[PDB]
Amino acid sequence: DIQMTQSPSSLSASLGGKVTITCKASQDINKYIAWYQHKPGKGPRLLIHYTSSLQPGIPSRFSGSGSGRDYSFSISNLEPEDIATYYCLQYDNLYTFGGGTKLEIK
Amino acid sequence: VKLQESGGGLVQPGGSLKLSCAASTFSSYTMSWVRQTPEKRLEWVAYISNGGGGTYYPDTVKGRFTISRDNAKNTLYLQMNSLKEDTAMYYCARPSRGGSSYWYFDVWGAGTTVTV
Amino acid sequence: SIGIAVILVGTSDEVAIKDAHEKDDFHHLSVVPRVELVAMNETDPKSIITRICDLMSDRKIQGVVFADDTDQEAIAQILDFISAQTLTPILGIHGGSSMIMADKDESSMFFQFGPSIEQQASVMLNIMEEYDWYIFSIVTTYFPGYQDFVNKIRSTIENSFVGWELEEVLLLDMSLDDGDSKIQNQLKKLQSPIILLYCTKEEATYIFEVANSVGLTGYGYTWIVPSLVAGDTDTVPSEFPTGLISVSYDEWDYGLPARVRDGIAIITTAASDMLSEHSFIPEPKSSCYNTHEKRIYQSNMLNRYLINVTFEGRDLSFSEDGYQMHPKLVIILLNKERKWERVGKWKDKSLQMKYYVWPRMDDHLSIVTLEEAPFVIVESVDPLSGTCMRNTVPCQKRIEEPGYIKKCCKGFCIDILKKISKSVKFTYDLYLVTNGKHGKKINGTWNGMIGEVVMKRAYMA
Amino acid sequence: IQNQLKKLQSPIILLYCTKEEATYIFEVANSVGLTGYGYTWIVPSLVAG
Amino acid sequence: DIYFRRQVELSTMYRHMEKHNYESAAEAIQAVRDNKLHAFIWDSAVLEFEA
Amino acid sequence: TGPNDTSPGSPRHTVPQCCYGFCIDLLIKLARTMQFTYEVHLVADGKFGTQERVQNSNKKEWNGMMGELLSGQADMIVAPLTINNERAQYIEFSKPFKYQG
Amino acid sequence: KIVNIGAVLSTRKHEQMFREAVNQANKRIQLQATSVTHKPNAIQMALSVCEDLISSQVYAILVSHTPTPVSYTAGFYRIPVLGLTTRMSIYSDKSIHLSFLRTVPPYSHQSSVWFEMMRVYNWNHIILLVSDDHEGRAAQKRLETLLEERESKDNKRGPKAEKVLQFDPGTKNVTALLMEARELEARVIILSASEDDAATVYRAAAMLDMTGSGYVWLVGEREISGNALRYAPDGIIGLQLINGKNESAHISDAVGVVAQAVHELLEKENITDPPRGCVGNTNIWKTGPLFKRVLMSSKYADGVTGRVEFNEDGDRKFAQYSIMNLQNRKLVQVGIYNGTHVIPNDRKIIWPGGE
Repeated sequence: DIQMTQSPSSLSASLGGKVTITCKASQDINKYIAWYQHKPGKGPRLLIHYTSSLQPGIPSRFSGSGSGRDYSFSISNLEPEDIATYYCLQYDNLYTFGGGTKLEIK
Repeated sequence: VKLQESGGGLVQPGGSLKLSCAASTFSSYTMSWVRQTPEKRLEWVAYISNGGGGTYYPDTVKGRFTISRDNAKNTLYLQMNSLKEDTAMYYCARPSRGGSSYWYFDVWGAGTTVTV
Repeated sequence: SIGIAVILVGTSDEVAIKDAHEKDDFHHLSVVPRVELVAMNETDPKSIITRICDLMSDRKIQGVVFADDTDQEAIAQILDFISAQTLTPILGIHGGSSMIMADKDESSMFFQFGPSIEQQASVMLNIMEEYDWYIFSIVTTYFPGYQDFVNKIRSTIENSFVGWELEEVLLLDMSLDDGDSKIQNQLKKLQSPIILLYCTKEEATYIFEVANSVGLTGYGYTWIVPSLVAGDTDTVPSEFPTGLISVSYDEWDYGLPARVRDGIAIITTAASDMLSEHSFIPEPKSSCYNTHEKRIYQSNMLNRYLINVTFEGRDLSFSEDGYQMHPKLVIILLNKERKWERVGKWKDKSLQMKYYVWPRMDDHLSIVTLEEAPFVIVESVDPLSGTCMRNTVPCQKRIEEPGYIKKCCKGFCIDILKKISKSVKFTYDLYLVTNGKHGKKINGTWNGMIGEVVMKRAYMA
Repeated sequence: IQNQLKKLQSPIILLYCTKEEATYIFEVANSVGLTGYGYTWIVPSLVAG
Repeated sequence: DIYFRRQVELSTMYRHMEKHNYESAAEAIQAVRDNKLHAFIWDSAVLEFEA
Repeated sequence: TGPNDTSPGSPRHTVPQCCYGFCIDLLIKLARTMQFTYEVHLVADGKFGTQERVQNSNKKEWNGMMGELLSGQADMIVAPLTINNERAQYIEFSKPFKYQG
Repeated sequence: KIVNIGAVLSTRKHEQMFREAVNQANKRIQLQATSVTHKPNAIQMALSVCEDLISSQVYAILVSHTPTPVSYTAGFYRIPVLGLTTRMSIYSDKSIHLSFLRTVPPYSHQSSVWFEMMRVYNWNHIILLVSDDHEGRAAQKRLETLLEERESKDNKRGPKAEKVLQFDPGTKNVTALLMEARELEARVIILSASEDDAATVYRAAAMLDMTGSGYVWLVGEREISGNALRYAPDGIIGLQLINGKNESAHISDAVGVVAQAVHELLEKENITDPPRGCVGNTNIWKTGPLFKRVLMSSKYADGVTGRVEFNEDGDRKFAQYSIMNLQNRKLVQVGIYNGTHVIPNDRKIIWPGGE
C-alpha cells in the first residue's frame, strides 16, 4: 500500500511567524490532501480540502499550495489557542499517513 | 450525530483489548481510527467499509489484529495487541460524504487513552 | 476503485437516488464505486461539456450517468463523439434518447436503451400474432433512416400458418407537404382495416389533419402509433380519435433508482472481469482542453467486456449499441384526449393483454358447445405459439377458470359457423360446458347446453 | 360528398344529373381525386343536352 | 417440402409431416420395408423403378 | 471426386470414387457433341437445394446444391433436379428430360 | 441589414477572399466581419465554439476546410446547410447533420464516373474489390443503384459484374482472395481501398502476374498518392478532379453562391432571426428549412472556372475530370470529362502490361 512521510520534526516559531509542513507520499495522490490540528488530549480540527479549501469556523490564518503528490501547508499569524500539532491525510488508497510534527512557542 | 469512544485499556501486557466508538446515520459510513504517538502522530490503525467488508490495516499493526463492525449498535470492534510501546490516545473518526469510499471528516470522536 | 459520476438536469429527487445506491453492498467484488452528484439549472451544451471536463481532473471519473428530464435527441448524440474521444463508458435509459438509431463510432464506449427498433417490430409481430392481425398498409415519411427500417421489417418474412399480407408500403416526401396533391393521390388504400404509420408527433399533427380532411376518422382506429419515437403521452395533440396502442418500456419508471444501481453493478462487474482476467485498471482521462491525447492507445478489451457482462437474470448481453434482447416492455391504452395509461404486460417472450376486444367507431354472441366426433373436435394448442392456426377459436374452457388456456376446436359445425359469421355479422364468445350434462332435464331444471340455455346467457348451442 | 365516396375504387360509376350540378360535382370529384381512373361512366346526354 | 409448404390446404398434413422426415431417399426406402413408416412420397421416375 | 464425408457422420476425407449411369451417359453424349472438358465433384450435404431464412436475420441463403450453384462452385447441374417456381426465379433450366409426377 | 460572414481556416485565405468578398457582395445588403483559425485538433477546436457565435450565428455560420468535430458541436443548434470543401463521405446522414453540402464529389462519387465507362469499352466480366468500411458499403449501395438501371424493357440491359469481395484483412491477406479471383475468367479489376492497401495489392498481383495483359485496373481517389507509396508499371487508369488544390477558385465560387443566397433571402419578409449567444439558448428557428429551400431553388453559374450546381444531398452534380494513367511512371493526361458529354481524348491508350 501507499505510505506517506511528513517532515520535519519541528514547528519552532514565534507569535505570528511563518511555518510550512510538507505532505510527501510514496505515490501520486492527485491533490488528495487534508490538514488537522489538535491539542494534546483534545482532538483534531479540520483545515484543508482539495484546493486548500478552508473550513467555516477556521480562520484565514492557514493557506497552502502544491500538487501531484507533494503539498505545502503554511500557517501564519498564530494566536495561542492553536497550540497544536499538524497532520496530513491522503486517501488515494483507503487512507494514508506519515509522521508529522508538533508546535512549540518561543 | 456524535461519536463517543469506549473500551479503553491495555491491562494485559501483550493482551487484546476490543475498543469501540458508539454513535448517536453511520450505516452508509465507513470507519478508520487513530492512535497517537509520544511524537503525537495520528497513525492509522484499521479499515472497514460500511458493510463490514474491506478489512485492511496500514503497515504498522498488520498480522495480529481481528476486525469487525456492527452498524446496528453503531460501534467498531478491534483488539489492540501491538500498541505495547506506546502510551497512546485513541479516537474514532467517521469520514464524511458516506459510502464505501472515504472523504474528509470533521466527524471525529472524543478521544480516550490506552496506557501501559 | 472506479469513478462513477451521476448528473441530473432538470426538475430530480436526488435523495431517493442517493439512498438507493448507498445501501447496495458491492463487496464480494474486487473493485468498489465512487459516486459524484452534480445538479442542474445550467442548460447550455458547452456548460455541460465544460462542466464535465471541468470536473474530470480532480477525481478519477470513469464515466457519466445523466438524466430523464432533458431532451436528449440533440446534445446526447455527441456523447458517442466525446466517448470515443475519451474512451470512457456511458450508460443509461434517459430523457429524449428514446431508441435513438444512428451511425455512431466504432471506438465509442457507450450502450443505452433496451430493445432495438426491429426487436420492437418483433414484439409488434407477436402482437399481431395474438389476434391474427394482418397489415394492409404502411405509411412512413422520408426520414434519413426510416426506409431501411421498414425494408427490414418487410424482409423479416413470417412463415405460413398466417397471412403475410403487406399490400402497400408508402413513402411520402414531406418537404413538398401538399396534402391535396400528394397525400390525396397516395391514399384510396385506406378502405382496408390496418394501416401502419411510423412518424413523429409534429408531422403526425399535420398528417392527422390531412387524414381528418379526407375522412380517415371513422374506420375506428389507425393502427400503429409507435410510442418510442414521439414519446410524450401528456402533451400530445389529438386531432384524430383514441390512438396510443403501442409499446415502449416506458412504464413510469418504477425501477429508475434500481436501473441506476443495476447499471453501477454492470460497470463494477465489467471491471471485476478485467481484474479477474488481466488485472489492470485503465486510468481514466484527466483533461479535455489540455494535452487531450491522454495515454492515447487503450486496450479495446472494455468494448468486449461491456457486452459479455450480464447481471443475474435481469441485464441482457448488451451487444448492439445498447440494444438488448429481453428487457421489460409495456403496452399502453387508448385515448389522447383523456391521458389513458398502461394496459399490457410483456416479459422476455410473452404477452398478456387485458382488453380482448377491438373498439370501433350488437352482433356479439356467447356460444356454448360440446366436444364430439367430427362436428366439434377439441384438440390442444401449439406448444410454440399458444394460438390455433386452422382452428381459429378460443374455446375458453372453464375448470371457475375463464383464463384456462384456450383449447383449440375443430370440426364440421365450426366450419359452418365461420361461413355464417361472414354471411351476416357475428362475434364469438366460444366456450365449453362444465357440468357435462348436455341435453338433460332433471326435476325442475335443465342441465348442460340446455342448462345454459335456460339460464339466459346470451347463447347459441 | 367525401363521406359518401370511397366506393370509387371500383371501375364503373353511374352519374345521372344536370350540367350545372355536374359542373359543381366534377370540381368535387377533382378535389377528391376522381380523375385518374380514366373515365366516369354514364353521362346521360338527353338530360343536360 | 416446397409443394407442401406452398399449399395451404395441405398445411396441416405438412405439420404432421414435420416430425418424421428423412434426409435421403434410401433411408426412407429401407424404413418403409421395416414397417416403421407406412408410406412415402417421392417422384414416380424413381419409385416406379424401385418397385 | 467424392465427398469428404465418405461416412456421413464426423470424418472428412475426400476420395476419388467412380460413377456411371443415365445422366453420365447423356453427359458423355453432350460433351462429345459440344467439346466439353469437365470435372465432376459431388455435393456437400445432399439436401437438393431449398430456400430458408437463416441466421435469425434478413438473409435467405440457398441450402445444399443450389447454393453451390449460386456461390460459383459449379456452372451446370446435371442431376434429377425438379423444376419449381422458386428455383427458376434466377436459375435457367432446359427442356426437362422426361415427364413424371 | 449588415450581415456577418464566418470563416475557419487559415490566415492567408481570410485576407483575400474576406475583405475582398464583403466588398464584392456589397453590390447587392451590407456585410462585415469576424473570422478565426482554429489551430489545434480535437477537443480544443470544439472548445472555442460559440466564442465567435455570440452574435455571428444570427446571420453567419463559420465555413472553411478530421473536418468533422466542429460540425458536430456547431451543428447541434438547428444549423442549415453549409458548403465547406471537405472529404466527408459521411455527409449523406441527414439526421446526424442538418448542415452538410459538398462542393467537391466524395470518395464514393466516382461510381457513376465508372458507370459511364461501361458504355465506351463495353466489358461485362468484372471483379470488384471493395473494402469492408461503411464507406465501402455506401459505395456498394451507390453502384448497385447504378446497376439497377436500363430497365426498358442489346444482348443485355447492361454489363452485370462477375462478383464483389469484402476484404477485411487489408494489411494482412491479399493472396488467398486473389488466388480465388484469378480463376473467375474476368480481366477487369475495380479496386477501392486505401493507398497502403494499393501498395499491398502491388505485392499479390505481381506475384500472381495479375497485372499484365488484359488486367485493367480501376482505382479510387486514394491511388494517386500510391504512386509515391510505390505502385507497379502501366495500364492502370486513374481519375482526377478539377482544382481542389487551387482553393482560391473554391472560396471564390463559395462567395458567389453565398452572395446569391444572402441576396435571395434578403428579398423576403418573415426572415426571423435566431437568438444571440449560446447562453442556455436553443436556436429553433423556422427559416432553417427556408435556407435549404432558397439554396435548392436557384442556380449558380457565378464564378471563375465553372458551372457549379447542387443536388438533393448536397453534391455538385457535375463531373469535371482530368483523367490520367501512368505511362511508364508518369501521369500522362488523356481525355477529360464533363458530365454527360463525350470524353474528348488527345492521347493514345497504351493497354495494361504487354500489348
